[PDB]
Order: sequence, then C-alpha cells, then structure tokens
Amino acid sequence: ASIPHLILELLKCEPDEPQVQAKIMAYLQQEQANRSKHEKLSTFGLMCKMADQTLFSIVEWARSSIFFRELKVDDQMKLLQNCWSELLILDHIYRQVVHGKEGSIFLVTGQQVDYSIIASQAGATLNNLMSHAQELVAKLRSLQFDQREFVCLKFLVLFSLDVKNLENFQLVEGVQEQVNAALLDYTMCNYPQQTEKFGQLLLRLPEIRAISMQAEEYLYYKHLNGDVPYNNLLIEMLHA
Amino acid sequence: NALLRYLLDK
Ligand SMILES: C=C(c1ccccc1)[C@@]12CC[C@@H](O)[C@@H]1CC(CCCCCCCCCC(=O)O)=C2c1ccccc1
Repeated sequence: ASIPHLILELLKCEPDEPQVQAKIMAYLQQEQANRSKHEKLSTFGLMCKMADQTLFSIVEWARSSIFFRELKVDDQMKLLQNCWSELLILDHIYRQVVHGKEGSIFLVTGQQVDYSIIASQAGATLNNLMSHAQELVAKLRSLQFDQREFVCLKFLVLFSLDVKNLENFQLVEGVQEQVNAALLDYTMCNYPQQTEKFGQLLLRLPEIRAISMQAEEYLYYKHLNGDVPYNNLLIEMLHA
Repeated sequence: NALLRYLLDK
C-alpha cells in the first residue's frame, strides 16, 4: 500500500483499541457489580454508560491530534460539540465493518451481541436508526472501507466547514482540504477497481450525520423525561 | 460546558 504521508500521521493518533476495549469492559462490570438485583442497569442504561465512556476516548483522541491541539479550547469545544454524536456513530459503524458479522452487533467492549435481541429492546426510533446504520455497514464493507479511510473520515467529521464562530476557521479549512486530498489520493491509488469509491465514501457522511442528529435528539429528550441514567460527559454534551 | 473544558485543559 502507498500511503500519503499525512495519512500516516493521522494513524499515529488512533488509540490502542484492545486497551480501550478492556478498560470500558471493566468499568461496565464494576458498575453492575456495585448495585443489587433491584437496581441493575437496564440495557438502555448500559448503552448510555458505554457511549459515555466512548466519548471520553473520543475527546482524548481529538486532543492527541496536533491540528486539534493548535486550536484554543474555545475552538476545540465548538468542533467537538458539533460532531461528538457523528463520531460516535461513525465509530460504531466502522466497528461493525471490521469485527462485524451480519446478524450480530459488536460493541465497544468487545462483546458480540445478537441483533434481534438488542433490537427487540429498542423503540421504533432507535430500531430505525440501528437498521439504517446496518445498511451503511453493508455498503461500506462492499467498498472495502479500511482503517486508512476511516481515520480520514474521522478528521473530516471533526474539522467540519459548517462550524461557525471559530477564531481559527482558516486552520479548519486547511485541514479539511488536506485530508480530502490525501483521502482521494489514497483511495484512487489503492482501490483502482472500485472507481468512484471516494465519491461514494463522501456521500455517506450526510447519512451518518442524519442518523447521529436523530440519535442525539432522542437521547436529549429521553434525558428530559428522566429515562437517561446519570452519565456526566454524555449528559453534558446533550445539555449544551 | 464545564466538564468538557476540564478534559481539554487537563
Ligand atoms: C447512539 C448510541 C446509543 C447511546 C445510548 C443508548 C442507545 C444508543 C449507540 C452508538 C454507539 C454505542 O455507544 C451506542 C449503542 C448503539 C446501539 C444502541 C442499541 C441499544 C438500544 C436499546 C435501548 C433502546 C431503548 C429506547 O428506545 O429508548 C448506538 C447506536 C448505534 C447506531 C445507530 C443508533 C444508535
């Protein structure tokens, strides 16, 4: 594989997935083990704790990128507030592409779960969102979506051109153009059989964003109705 | 947004 130098630098920012998976699994096990039989976290409550912990990993990933670090905290907050849910969904989708089997759901804790089991515990909204995500998983697997392209899409999601009120919007513009050019060069060069792959990759970002917008609004209102157990970071991202 | 600000400063 011929990898643009920029993409190699982007990959250095990826967390140690095996270690992240273990740490979140121990946290969720200590959570259930620290309460009795009557107050055990519901499946929904566990997913909230899971997403909450994933958000910590996302924040630490962003702050590990040099480009992100050149921005002041106000700018960093504005970028992360605009895309945290999209990053969560994109991460979940990629996880199904890699460690995924059709009919199953692979979680950030490394647990493999049957799709129909989880789906039957969700309402109409999350069922529709989960099913739409699975359709994206299938489309991306057929395109041979790989880790190099994944990291590129993550940076394109983080450094969005639609975030307003930034001090250093120029840095955000420059990152978007650089990653776009690197991703195009990488995809066209490593997947010549899948022509228009690059265009099909970018066409999926608006779908992933739409899914994550609905998911965020659902959680926000579930929290207002008191259905969301306390998850500091997740709650705080919603209450903004 | 206090906790996110702390995470990015820590
Ligand atoms: C958006 C998240 C989330 C966060 C909290 C609760 C739920 C979801 C994620 C994204 C990555 C993970 O951290 C989450 C798990 C995953 C699948 C959710 C299935 C659980 C539904 C049963 C409880 C339903 C009860 C109800 O209906 O209220 C999520 C996901 C993945 C793809 C599309 C949409 C959501």
